[PDB]
Amino acid sequence: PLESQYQVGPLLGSGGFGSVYSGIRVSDNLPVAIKHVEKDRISDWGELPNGTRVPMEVVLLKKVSSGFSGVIRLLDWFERPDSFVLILERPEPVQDLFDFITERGALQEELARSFFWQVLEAVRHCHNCGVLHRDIKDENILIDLNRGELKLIDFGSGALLKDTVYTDFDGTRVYSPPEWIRYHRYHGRSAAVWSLGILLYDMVCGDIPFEHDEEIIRGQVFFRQRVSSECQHLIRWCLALRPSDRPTFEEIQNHPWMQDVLLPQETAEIHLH
Ligand SMILES: c1cncc(-c2nc3ccccc3[nH]2)c1
Repeated sequence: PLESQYQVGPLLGSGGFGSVYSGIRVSDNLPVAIKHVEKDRISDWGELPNGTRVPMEVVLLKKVSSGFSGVIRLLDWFERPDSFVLILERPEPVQDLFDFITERGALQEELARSFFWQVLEAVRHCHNCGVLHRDIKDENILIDLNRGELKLIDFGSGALLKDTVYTDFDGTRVYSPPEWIRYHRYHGRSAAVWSLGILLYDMVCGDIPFEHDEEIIRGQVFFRQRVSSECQHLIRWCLALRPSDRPTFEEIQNHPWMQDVLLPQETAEIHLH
């Protein structure tokens, strides 16, 4: 069983998402993360291609868990009487982007460009797989420090991607768009672009741009750090008040600020090693 298959290490974190432990798969010593989610705390349920009742998080992880290393892979899952247990891949050494920015401050634009580009490729992979993450933020991005590769984590607030309006949201409010704050309605892709604008500002400024609902609604972007005109333009574009005024993923990646991105290995060599 699960208890014999894995060696439980220390607690990595806990919160709204449940409890995550560091672990090692006993068969090949593979580093893993073991996430426990209480059944009474799971509101969104779904079903696998076969039809088993599992948390939506398990459905979304299976839809995205393949070759591409930009999303944390689900290796296995187990059902207990009062909880679900998820076995996830674990990079080592690792640091989440929130801890990284907290320690190092505002990122050099070359580093933010490499990181932001990788988040964009990871989000495009999710959307291509029919998955909307809904909680893109620094805390949900892991940095594989040796490879300079970023990985999206925590699909616990996610949903299947659709072209119609969403009227439910349980992600992070300070990353949520003005249409959600004002109308409790949003479309998946343009809400994801707004959160990406919040994240890019966070990378280049060292903190998020808005704290209160009133600021999100006003959408006036003030730069507290020295940021290039091209980067400021891209941020202000992702943070357009009208969802239809926001760039598509293609327009973000074709933006002049996004040109000449470093490869992840070059990024680790210059900025992380
Ligand atoms: C919050 C919510 N859901 C999952 C996590 C999570 N997954 C991980 C995978 C590897 C290492 C650390 C990890 N932390 C954190």
